[PDB]
Amino acid sequence: AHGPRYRVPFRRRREGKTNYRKRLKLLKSGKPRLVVRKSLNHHIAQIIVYDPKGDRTLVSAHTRELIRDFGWKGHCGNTPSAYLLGLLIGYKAKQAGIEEAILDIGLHPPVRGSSVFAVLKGAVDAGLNVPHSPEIFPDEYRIRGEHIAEYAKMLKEQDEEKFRRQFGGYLVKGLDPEKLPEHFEEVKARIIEKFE
Amino acid sequence: VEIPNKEQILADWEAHPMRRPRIEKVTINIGVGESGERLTKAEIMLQQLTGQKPIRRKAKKTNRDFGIRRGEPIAVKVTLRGPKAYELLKRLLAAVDNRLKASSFDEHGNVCFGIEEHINIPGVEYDPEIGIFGMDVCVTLERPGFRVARRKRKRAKIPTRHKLTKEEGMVYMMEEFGVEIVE
Amino acid sequence: VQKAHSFRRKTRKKLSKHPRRRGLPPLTRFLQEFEVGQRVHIVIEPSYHKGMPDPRFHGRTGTVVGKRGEAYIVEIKDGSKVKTLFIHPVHLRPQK
Amino acid sequence: LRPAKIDRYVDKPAYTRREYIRGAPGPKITIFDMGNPAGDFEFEVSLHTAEPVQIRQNALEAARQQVNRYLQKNVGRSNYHFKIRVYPFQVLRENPMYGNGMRRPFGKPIGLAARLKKDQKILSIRVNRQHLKFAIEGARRAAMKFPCKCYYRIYDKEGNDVTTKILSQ
RNA sequence: GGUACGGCGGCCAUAGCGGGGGGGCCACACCCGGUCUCAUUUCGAACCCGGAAGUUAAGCCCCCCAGCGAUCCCGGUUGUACUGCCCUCCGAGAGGGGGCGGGAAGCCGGGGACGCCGCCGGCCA
RNA sequence: CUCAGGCGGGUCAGGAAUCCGCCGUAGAGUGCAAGGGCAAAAGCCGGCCUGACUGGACCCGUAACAGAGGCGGGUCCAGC
Repeated sequence: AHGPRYRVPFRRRREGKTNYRKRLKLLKSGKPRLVVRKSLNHHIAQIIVYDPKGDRTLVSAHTRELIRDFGWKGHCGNTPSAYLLGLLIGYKAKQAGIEEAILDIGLHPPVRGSSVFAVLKGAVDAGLNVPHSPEIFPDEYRIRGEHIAEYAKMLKEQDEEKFRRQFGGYLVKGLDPEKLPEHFEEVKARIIEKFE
Repeated sequence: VEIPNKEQILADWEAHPMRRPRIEKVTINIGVGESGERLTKAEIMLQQLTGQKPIRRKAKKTNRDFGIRRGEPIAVKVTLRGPKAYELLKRLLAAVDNRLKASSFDEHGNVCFGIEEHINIPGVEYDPEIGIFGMDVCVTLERPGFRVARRKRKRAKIPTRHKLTKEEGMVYMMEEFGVEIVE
Repeated sequence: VQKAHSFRRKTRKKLSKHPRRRGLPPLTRFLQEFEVGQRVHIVIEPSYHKGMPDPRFHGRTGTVVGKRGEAYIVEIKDGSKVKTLFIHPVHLRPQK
Repeated sequence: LRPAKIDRYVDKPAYTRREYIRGAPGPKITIFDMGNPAGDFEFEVSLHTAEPVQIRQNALEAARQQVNRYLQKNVGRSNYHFKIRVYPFQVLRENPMYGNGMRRPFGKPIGLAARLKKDQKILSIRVNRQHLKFAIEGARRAAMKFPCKCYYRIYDKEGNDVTTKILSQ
C-alpha cells in the first residue's frame, strides 16, 4: 500500500486461497459444498455448510487416515488415493445423513481426468448425490492404477536405476509397484465392508 | 573484470546449495523486420538450429518508417529450457569468443548478447535460409525457490535476499563457462 | 434548461464507492435473508447492477412484505402513496 | 478599464477552472520574487488586508513596480527580498453590451484578480535593521494602490510579532 | 490436553509495503522425471500426471520494529473556522454582533498499531 | 491471461520495428459525450452458441409528493 486510494485485497485473495466469485456462485445454491483440495502428498475432502460467522464443516476426511485404519501404503497423491478418499467421504456423508452436495474444486482448473474428479467419482459410487456429467471422470484403468504399474514395468525393463529412483520409497514401504491395482482393490473392499 | 566478493559468493553457494543459481531459460530472437520469404527462411533456420517450432511475433502499433502494420508478423522467437538449453547455450557461447562485456549483466544477473553471423557450432550457408542469420540471445537465471512467484495458487513474492544480482550472475557464468572483459 | 429525471441523473457522488472499497463486496450482504414484516434500509451497492431500485429511494427505510425470485418485495411510503419495489438483498440492510 | 469597485467584493462564486472557461486571458503579472531570496534577513514586513477582497492583477503589478523601484533605489538589489504571496486565479468577466441589453447576459472574460480572506498577507519585504524604514515605506506605497484597508506587521526569524518593539526602538 | 501443522471461512490495511532472528515428528513446500490424463498460438515455463535423491535457501509457521501507508486515544491550536432559531444590537456598504443549541478539517507533541475471531481435521499424548 | 507508463540489458535496430528481467492500484482498456462501475474482470486472447425467441403476471420512471396516452426499465411463471 502506497496511498489512501490504494485498495488492499481480501486476506484470502492476497494469500491466493479463495476465488470469491466462484465462492459466491457456489453459495447461491444453498446446498452443502463437497470441497476437494490436493497437495503434493495428500488429498482433502470436506462437506461444508455456510454460516455468516464462518463456514462449518459437518464431515471431514483426510487421505492420511487411509494409511492407518484400513491400511494403504500407496502414494497418497494419485488417482487411486483420490478415488479411495472420495469413497470414504461419500460413505461418511451418507452415515451423517447428508444426501446432496455440490462439488467445489477451488482454484484447481477443471481438467478432465484429474484427481478432483476422481474424488467426485468415488463419492458418487459411495452414494452421495452430486450433480455431474460422466464425461469428466478419469478412465477406469487410471483409477485402478494400470498406468502406474505399466510405467513401473517399463522402467524395470529399461535402466533399473531409473526405476529405483522413481519408486524408491515403494520398496522401502514394502509394496511392489506392480499389483498396486490388487492392493487398491483390497483396500476398496475393506472400506466397503467397514461402511456396509 | 574483477569481483571482490568471489570467495564469499562461492562459500555461500557451497554452504547453501539451494542458493546456487541455475539457468531459467535461453531465449533466441530474430527480428527480420518483414513478413514473407525472408521470414519463412528465418523460421526454417530456427527450426533446424533448435529443434522446436518457433513463434511468429507480430507488430505492435503501425510504423510507416519501417513499413510495418499491426498484426503483420515481424520477428521469430524461440525459448529453450533444461539440458537442451544448457547444450545450446554452450554452443552459442562458443560461437563468439567466450567473452562477455561487463556492461551487459542486468540488475538481476541475466545477460543478453548477440551473434551477427553463422560462425558457430555446426551449420552451413545452405541455399535456403541464407542471410537470415543473426540473432540476439538472452539468458535468464534463477534460484531454485523461484516457482513461488510464477505459480497461480498461493502465489507470493520473492525477497531481495533470494533475488539474484549482477555480481552473482557473473560468478555463476564464470563457474559455468566463459570470461568477462572490462570492455 | 429543464432536465427530465433519469435513472442516473445527479448520481455522481451518491452512486460512487470509496476508493478503499473498490471491487466486489463481502458475500454476507449478498447472502443475507429477511422475514416478512422486517424493516430494512436501502443502501444501493453501485457495483451490482441487478435488482437495483431507483436511486431516488436510496437511504429510505421500508418493510419486507414478500419475496419474488431472488429479490425481496419492499414497501415504502412516498408522501401518502404506497410504493412497491423489488430489491436484491445486496442493496438492503437490516434495521438495528 | 472599468472601476475596481465592481470586482472589489467577493459575493460571487469562485470562477477559476480554465478547463471550462472559454477565452480566459493570460496573466499580466509574471514576476513575483525580486531581490535576493537566498540571503537571510533579520526582519520581515508583511502587508495584510483588513477585510476579504479581490485585488486586480493591474493593482498587483502597479504595486510591484512601485515597491521594486523604491527598494532598488534606496536599499539595493542584494539587501532585500520582495515577494508577492498571492496569485490571480479569479476570472473577471463583463456583460458584452442595435445591441441587446440583458439578453443572454453571461459575461465574457476581461481580466484576472486574486481573492483574499480577512487578515491575509499580500506581500512581504525581508530586510535587516538598517532598512526597516525603507521596507515600511514600500509597504505603505503598496497599500496605497489596493482597494481595501491594509496594515503592516513586522516579524522576526522565529515568526513573532515585534512591530511595536522595532518601532519604539 | 499439547503442536514454530493443514483445510474451509468472518471483519476486509489499527490487518498493507519494507526489514531482523529462529523452525521443520507430522504436515506444507522447494525439488526429481515426463509413458500414461492434460497443454503450449514454442517451451512439463504455467497446468496436468507419476514420486521422495536432496534442501530448510524461500513459500509457509513463530518472535520483534514504526522508515512509508493507514488508523484509534490524549493535550494544544480551540470552543478557532463554520452553523440552526430569535432580535427595535452595531455597521455608509461589505458584513458583523447579543442570547440559547451544535461544532470541525489541517498542523504540532505523547502514546497505539507489523491484525482479531469461527468450524473442522492431521500428529503426539 | 493482465493493462498504461518507466528503468536496466540486447545483430543490423536508431527517439520509435522484435525480444529478456524488474518496478508498476489501474496512471490503460471497456464502440461513440460525461458521470458512475469494472484486476484470478465487466479489459485482452480462444472454444462452443443465438435468450437480440414464444405465451403471460406484477412493479418502478418519464410524470417525487400528486392525475397520464405512448415509451423505457426491473422482479418473475411456463415452453423451447
